[PDB]
Amino acid sequence: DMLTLTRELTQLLNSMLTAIKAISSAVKKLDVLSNSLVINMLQSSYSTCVLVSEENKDAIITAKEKRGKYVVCFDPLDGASIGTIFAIYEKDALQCGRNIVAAGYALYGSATLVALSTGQGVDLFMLDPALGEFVLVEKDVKIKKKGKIYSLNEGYAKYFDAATTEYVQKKKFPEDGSAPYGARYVGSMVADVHRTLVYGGIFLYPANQKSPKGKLRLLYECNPVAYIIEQAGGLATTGTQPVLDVKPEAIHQRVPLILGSPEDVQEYLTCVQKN
Amino acid sequence: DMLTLTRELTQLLNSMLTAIKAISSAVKKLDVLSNSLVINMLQSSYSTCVLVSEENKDAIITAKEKRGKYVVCFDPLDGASIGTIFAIYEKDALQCGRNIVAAGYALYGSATLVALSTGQGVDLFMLDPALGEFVLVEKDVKIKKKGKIYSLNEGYAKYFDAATTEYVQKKKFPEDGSAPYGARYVGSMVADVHRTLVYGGIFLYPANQKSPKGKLRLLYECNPVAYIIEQAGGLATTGTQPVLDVKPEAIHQRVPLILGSPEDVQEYLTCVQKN
Amino acid sequence: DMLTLTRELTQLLNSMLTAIKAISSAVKKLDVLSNSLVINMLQSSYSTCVLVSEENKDAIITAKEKRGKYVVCFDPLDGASIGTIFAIYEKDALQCGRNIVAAGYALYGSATLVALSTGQGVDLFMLDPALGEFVLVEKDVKIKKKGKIYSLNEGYAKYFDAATTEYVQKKKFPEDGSAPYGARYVGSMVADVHRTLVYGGIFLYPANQKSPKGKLRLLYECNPVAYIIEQAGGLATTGTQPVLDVKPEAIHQRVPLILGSPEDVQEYLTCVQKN
Amino acid sequence: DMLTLTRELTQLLNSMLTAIKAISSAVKKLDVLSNSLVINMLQSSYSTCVLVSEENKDAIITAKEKRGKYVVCFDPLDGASIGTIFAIYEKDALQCGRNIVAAGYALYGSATLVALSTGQGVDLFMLDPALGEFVLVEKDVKIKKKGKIYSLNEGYAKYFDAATTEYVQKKKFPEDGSAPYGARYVGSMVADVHRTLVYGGIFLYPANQKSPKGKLRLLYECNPVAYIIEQAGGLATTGTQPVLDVKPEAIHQRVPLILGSPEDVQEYLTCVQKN
Ligand SMILES: O=P(O)(O)OC[C@H]1O[C@](O)(COP(=O)(O)O)[C@@H](O)[C@@H]1O
Ligand SMILES: O=P(O)(O)OC[C@H]1O[C@](O)(COP(=O)(O)O)[C@@H](O)[C@@H]1O
Ligand SMILES: O=P(O)(O)OC[C@H]1O[C@](O)(COP(=O)(O)O)[C@@H](O)[C@@H]1O
Ligand SMILES: O=P(O)(O)OC[C@H]1O[C@](O)(COP(=O)(O)O)[C@@H](O)[C@@H]1O
Repeated sequence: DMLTLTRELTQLLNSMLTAIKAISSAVKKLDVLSNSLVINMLQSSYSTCVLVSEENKDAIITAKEKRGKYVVCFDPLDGASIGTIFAIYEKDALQCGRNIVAAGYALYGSATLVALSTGQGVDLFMLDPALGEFVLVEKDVKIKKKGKIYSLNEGYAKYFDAATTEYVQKKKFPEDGSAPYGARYVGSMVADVHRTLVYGGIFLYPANQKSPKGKLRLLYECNPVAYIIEQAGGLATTGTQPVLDVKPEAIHQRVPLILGSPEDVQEYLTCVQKN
Repeated sequence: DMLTLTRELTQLLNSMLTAIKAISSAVKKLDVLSNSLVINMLQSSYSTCVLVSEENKDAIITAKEKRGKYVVCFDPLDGASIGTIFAIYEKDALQCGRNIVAAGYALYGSATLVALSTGQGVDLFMLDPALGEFVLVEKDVKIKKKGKIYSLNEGYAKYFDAATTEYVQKKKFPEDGSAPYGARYVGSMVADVHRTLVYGGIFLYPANQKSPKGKLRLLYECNPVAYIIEQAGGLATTGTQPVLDVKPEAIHQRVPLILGSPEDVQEYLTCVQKN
Repeated sequence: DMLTLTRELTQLLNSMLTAIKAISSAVKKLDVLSNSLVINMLQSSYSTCVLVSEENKDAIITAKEKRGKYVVCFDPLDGASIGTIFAIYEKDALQCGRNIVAAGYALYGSATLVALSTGQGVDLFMLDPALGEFVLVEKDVKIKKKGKIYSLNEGYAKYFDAATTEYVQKKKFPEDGSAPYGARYVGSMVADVHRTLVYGGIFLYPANQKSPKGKLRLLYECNPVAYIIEQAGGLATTGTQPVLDVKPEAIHQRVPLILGSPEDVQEYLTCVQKN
Repeated sequence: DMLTLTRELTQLLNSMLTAIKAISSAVKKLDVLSNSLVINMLQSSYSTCVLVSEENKDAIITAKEKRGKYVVCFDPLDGASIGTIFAIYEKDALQCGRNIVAAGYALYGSATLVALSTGQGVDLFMLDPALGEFVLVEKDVKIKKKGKIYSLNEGYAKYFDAATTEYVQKKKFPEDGSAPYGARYVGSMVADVHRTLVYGGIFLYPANQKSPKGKLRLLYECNPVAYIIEQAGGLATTGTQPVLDVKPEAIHQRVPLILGSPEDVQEYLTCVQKN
């Protein structure tokens, strides 16, 4: 019942974590609050030059007094089961996801949880609010090759393209005498993606008739989780190419998102190719 | 930035709340732990004679030393977004839901939340862990007449009966030029029911081919939430009769559960009648 | 086991309280940290023009962008049993204590406690960290007419003046067949003063040979607690005049402090007069 | 900003710690509450046969169902700055302190702190309430050879024996041109002893005219802290022999307590010998 504790890009990550700490205890003026917490704590790290936020139309240039080498694209507050999303890399904020040096998300649940990766796999952390610090609870998290959960808003079935319609059909009526997958959809991305990571399976927000480029945002929603998910041995596709290979044409560009267990995503891609 | 605090069946409810407090900070040996916490704190209130638990095969008779007039059926730990469910009333534990004097649930999220009702509407509470007490955050909660969210596991589509198949079809393809409903399904009952209460709409765990009597348990899952939901102006049906009117034929009896906004549930019932 | 919560100078006090909240969870770079927390949260209230801090040589003038009518003298971190002290009123910071509109202290113990007064008695509050707000636990706190505790550093006995020597002698060897007083001295002012308020008795940091003007600071140590203590029905003297009547001749001026139950302080004054 | 955690007598200590956890968040029916928390958690460890409590007249024999090899003498709640004290070893509870296998105290401050020793020095712990576990913050704590603080209730000066009178005189008026010691006396033993450990110096509750055997209790006040203090390189005497060498003649026997920096206690003993 007794324990011991053991401990510029590093600088940046500690500040993002501190903002996540702050955001956590504060959990729509809340959107505003959490937004400025990130902006300001990020701008005190002396390691940023350009920030991209889901809450600001244009990129936020760090004054040279406090300027450093990294670029941070974030969604300060996404969605209980609310989240924060970020990736570290105005032209400097339009890099494809493959240039990501670091990224992660926090999920504000019964406990505040952080998935983090700097290119050598994914680590899961838990905010110890008493200590005011993040505790490692799992190293190098790896996703199942194949799961049994599919996760999308089926209320858009009327707007689905053929591939999505087909893939969902295969999940409910496997033509191979196997059990249908279970369905789960919280409707908060961080929460659905995090379940997908630890339990396995697939999460989709594809293009549909009413959102032809999907809903979720490339720079600070899709690219970050795609990075996390791939570092855990999964896949993240738009349906036509890996999310991390999209070349951003605007900082609030949307893309389709399909990610998860690699064999599930590969099954989806098969449905797309064969139309 | 300053506040003032203001304050036998009552006895029973404080003990259930205390167990919920304990359960909350402890959040599969966890199932065992939470179970005994309820049993023992309930048996110290000197107000129970018969307990029914999701974790115990048979009813748990209170010794006469500590015996009182009420009967408690509970699910100590259901399912982040885990919950606890209870209703207050061995033959003494097989009453139909209409004899309920009190019931509620807790949802262990970013905050621990309790929906409670003693027959005069529903009150929402928040556990103040610092104070170690529950704070009123909303009185007489009322559900929307009609919502725009439907919530069920569609991975069972292959096992759905005709009415369910039909109703889900109507939600995606409204034949009235209205928008399709949105879908949400966390897969934890307390979490799905609680969303249904505050946002409106409908939650279904109907009978299907593989679970012909549904999955959820009458005494300490379905009856409790049916009570909460009706006290908030909603409906809770098995498809053929109000949940609270089922006459229990066994303490772990299952029933179908459809509940929520009354006009949504009434639409469902229409689909059942007309088959 | 259930509760309800009920709710420009007001603005200023909420910000001081917020800084006390922040200081509380952060509890010598700590001195620096707590200092800036007060300064900055006070300067965001748009209600200050001049701040005086124990940590800054000179007064801190609020820019006109954020300027308001009140002056705040504070000790951000005094001294477990650490505290924060403040009074609300550069010439504008050299007012005698009688111009005080509001003052108080926080004591960071097992719980964070605030004694507060705006001229109509003293109220005691407890920081509810979960709620992030201060809860009233006692209104109009009144001190005993006479106590049985005396509190000073007797390790300075060799430096005491005659009156102090005499008074301490009378406490140990009452010449009236009454019990000697008990002694208590934590060595943190907020902690010793707070005990004096709730239990009664007397607290002394008189002049001595090595500190001829006493040790404690008039503007943000002595004046504040003198205000609190008098609003609770006590006295606060330098030995020659009420603390709140001293005319400040410098912002870090020291004065002797004797305060507490009025009959105890009056006994002390008798010892001074008769030398 | 990220951390990793690393982990029958052992059994007993974890349960004592758990009770300290419980006691901590509950911080005179409080005396009663904390008492039963210790008794019951100690009796669930299956490692005790005889308990001695400050709150129970007679020793508390563990039923054989749950009987083990160790004996625990404790003060569940002593005295903010409240504490809990215990030593591990009815005849089985009257052993001299030298048979102690383990002992410690908790101090319930701004943080809950535990000093612990099992014969190989003293370790300091901090309760991490979030983790619900105790974190090591300092290993093998060692006390100063000599301090500059003396700590006793001088309101008993009229009842002091000659040695105490003399020693206190030497502290205020050093006959060697050295500074007088500072005085500190919180009046809660755990708090005064803990300050003595980390800052150095001496703490006294000697015999006086009105308490000829001192006030503090041998089995669960004096023996425990004497053990802690000696394991940190200090001394603990009654004035005539080491506390840990007293042979208990009753389970609520009192003894004088003088402890702290060894050279300070040795100075005191000199004053006793030479009368
Ligand atoms: O209700 P829908 O259409 O299923 O969309 C839910 C999605 O929208 C989101 O709330 C994101 O919206 P934003 O892009 O505005 O931040 C995600 O968290 C979630 O996956
Ligand atoms: O995965 P499914 O089949 O959708 O079922 C999920 C349901 O099962 C539950 O976990 C209840 O299961 P239990 O009856 O064993 O407690 C509910 O919380 C939830 O609504
Ligand atoms: O050790 P001493 O001389 O008794 O002084 C203790 C006093 O000094 C203080 O720590 C204040 O010191 P500062 O004036 O530097 O803030 C008080 O809290 C306390 O009453
Ligand atoms: O007021 P006094 O006479 O100085 O005594 C204070 C002492 O009494 C105590 O409160 C202990 O009393 P108990 O023996 O009844 O537990 C100690 O914590 C403290 O050191």
